[PDB]
Amino acid sequence: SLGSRRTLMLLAQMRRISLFSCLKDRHDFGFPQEEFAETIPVLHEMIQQIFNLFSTKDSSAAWDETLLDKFYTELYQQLNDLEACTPLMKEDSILAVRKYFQRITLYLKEKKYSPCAWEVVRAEIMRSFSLSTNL
Amino acid sequence: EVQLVESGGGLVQPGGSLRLSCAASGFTFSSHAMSWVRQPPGKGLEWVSSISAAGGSTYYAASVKGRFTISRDNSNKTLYLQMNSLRAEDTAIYYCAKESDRVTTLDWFDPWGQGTLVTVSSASDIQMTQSPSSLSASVGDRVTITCRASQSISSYLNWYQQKPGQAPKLLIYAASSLQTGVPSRFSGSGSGTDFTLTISSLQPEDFATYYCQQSYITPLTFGGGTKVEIKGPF
Amino acid sequence: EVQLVESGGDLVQPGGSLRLSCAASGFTFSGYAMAWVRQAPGKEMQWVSSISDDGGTSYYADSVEGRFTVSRDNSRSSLYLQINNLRAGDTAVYHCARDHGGNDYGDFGHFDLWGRGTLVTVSSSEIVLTQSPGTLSLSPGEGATLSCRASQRVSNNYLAWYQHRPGQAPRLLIYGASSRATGIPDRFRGSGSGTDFTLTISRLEPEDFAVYFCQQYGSAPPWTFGQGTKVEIKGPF
Ligand SMILES: [K+]
Repeated sequence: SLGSRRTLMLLAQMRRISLFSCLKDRHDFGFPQEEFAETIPVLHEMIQQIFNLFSTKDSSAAWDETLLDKFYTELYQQLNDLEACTPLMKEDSILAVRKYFQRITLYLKEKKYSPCAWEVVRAEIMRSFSLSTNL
Repeated sequence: EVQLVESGGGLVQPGGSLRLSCAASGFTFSSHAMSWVRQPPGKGLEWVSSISAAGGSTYYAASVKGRFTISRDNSNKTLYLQMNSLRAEDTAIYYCAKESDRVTTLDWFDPWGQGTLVTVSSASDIQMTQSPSSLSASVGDRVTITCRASQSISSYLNWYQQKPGQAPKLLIYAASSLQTGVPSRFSGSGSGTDFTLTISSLQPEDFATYYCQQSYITPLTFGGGTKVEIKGPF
Repeated sequence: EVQLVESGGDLVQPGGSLRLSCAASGFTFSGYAMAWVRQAPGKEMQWVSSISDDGGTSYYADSVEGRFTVSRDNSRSSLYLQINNLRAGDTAVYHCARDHGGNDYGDFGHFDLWGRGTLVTVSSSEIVLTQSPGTLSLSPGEGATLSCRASQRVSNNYLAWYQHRPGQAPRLLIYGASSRATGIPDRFRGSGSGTDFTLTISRLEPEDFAVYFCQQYGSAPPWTFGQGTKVEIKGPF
C-alpha cells in the first residue's frame, strides 16, 4: 500500500537517535496480533491510537513539528481510505488494541519520556503498523 | 453465589481427544473473558488459554497452540477446552477462571473453578522469578515473598493463594489492591520489575503456596510459587 | 568486491593476548555497526561484541567483558578486537561481521556480510535455539525442511538463517524470519513465528549442500545461534 509505505517513511524520518544506543532497553508491549475485510474497524482503531499517541504534548516535545504534521496528514488520509471501504466481537478487538496503547502510554510515563524510551516506542510502532496494515 | 463447575476430566490415551467443560452461574458470563489454567502433578500453575467475552478472540500458550481450542456458549454460560493430540505433558488438573474484563491482559483471575483431572497415560519472553521457593514461619511472624519480572510490567502483577488439593484464590490484584473479603494482614507493593506480597502476622489458615502472576501481556505467566510451611520449635 | 578479511589470530599461551583486525573493502565502512562472532571447534557460533558505526557504543558477551575490547578506525576501514587473559574457552575461529540492521526499524544484531575468520588457538536468561535434525542426507533435486526452535518467544520475528559452505564465510539467507536477503534465490523460503521457525529449500543444487544455522536477534544482547543442520549428499556408496 502506498499510504502505508508513506506513513512508515515519515515515522522513519522522525527518528532522532539509533536504537543501537538502547539495545539493553528492548521491551515487549504485547501487540495483540490475535486481533488482526472484518478487520477494517480494528485497523481504524490502530491508526486513531497512533494519531493519539503522537499528538500529545509529550510527542510534540520529542519529535520535529514539521515531520509530525506530515505524519498526521498521512494518518488522516489512511483513516479516510478505511472509512471509504458481530458488534460485540468488534468491541472486544478494539478494547484489546486500546490496552496495547495503554501499555505504551504507561511505559513512556515510567521512563520519563527519555530519548531511548521514545525510540523504543517509535520502533515498536514501525513494527506493529507494518503488521496491522499487512505491508 | 458465583460458581464455575468443571467436568470432562478423564483418563485418555496419547493422541486421542477430550473436551473439558466449565459451567458458569451467578455472574454475567457474556461480559467476561475466561481462561483455562493447568497444574501438572506437584508443579506450579501454567496459563493455557483465554477467550474474550464475545468469543471472537482467543489466545494460547505456545505449548498448546494448534492442538487445543478454547470456545464458549454464551447462551448456555459454558466455557470449553477441546484438547487434541494429547501428550503426557498435558496430564494436569485443569482450572477455568473468570477474568475481570471483557478482553485479556491488564486484568486478574477470580473466581476459579474446582478443577478437573486429565490423565494421559503412556516460552514467554517475560520471566517471573519468585523468591524464596519455600519458607518456614511461626504463627505471628511477618512473611515477605518477592516476585521479579525480567522487564517492566507496570502494576499488572496479581497474587494468588493455593492450599494443597484446592483451587487458587485471588488475594491481591494490580500489585496492591486487596481482594474483597481477604484479611487486611495481606498487602502487596511494587511497580515495574519488583513486587512484594507481605503477610503482617501469619495465621494457621495462611500455610499455603503463593503465586505471583503477570497480566501485562500474553502469554500470561505465573511465578514458580512459594510454599509457606511450619517452623520447628526453637 | 565487498569483503571482510580478518588477521591477527595465532597460537597463544593461556593468560596471553592478541590483537585481531578486520579489513573491510567495497563499501562505506563508517555507515555500519559491526560485530565479532566466534565459533569454537564442535560448538555453535557465539556473538562476542558489537560496535556502532561511529565507535561510540559497544556491547559484549558476559564471558568476555573486561578482557576483550572492540574498536574501529573508520579512516582505515578497519575493525579490531583486543583479546586479553586468554583461556581454553577463547579458542575459536573469530569472524568479523557487518550488521544488516537499519535505523528505520532498529533491527540490529544480524549480519549480511562475514569474513572467513582468523584462528585463535589457546595452548593446553539467554534464548536457546535448537535445530533439528542435526544432519539431513538427501539426493540431488530433493528438497529440505530445516527446523529452529527457540526456548522463548523471539521478539519481532527477529530470526535469521545463514548458510555456511566449507572454506567460505557464512552468508545471510533470511532475516526477519521470512525476508530473503539480496541475491538469495526463490528456492530458499523462511517461515514461522513465536518459537518455531522453518527454512525450506525446494530443490537442492550442488552449492546448497552446506551447514545452515539460525540466530535470534529479538532479545537485548546476547544474540544467540542454533548449533546448525548439515545438509549432505546421500552418496551411492
Ligand atoms: K525482549
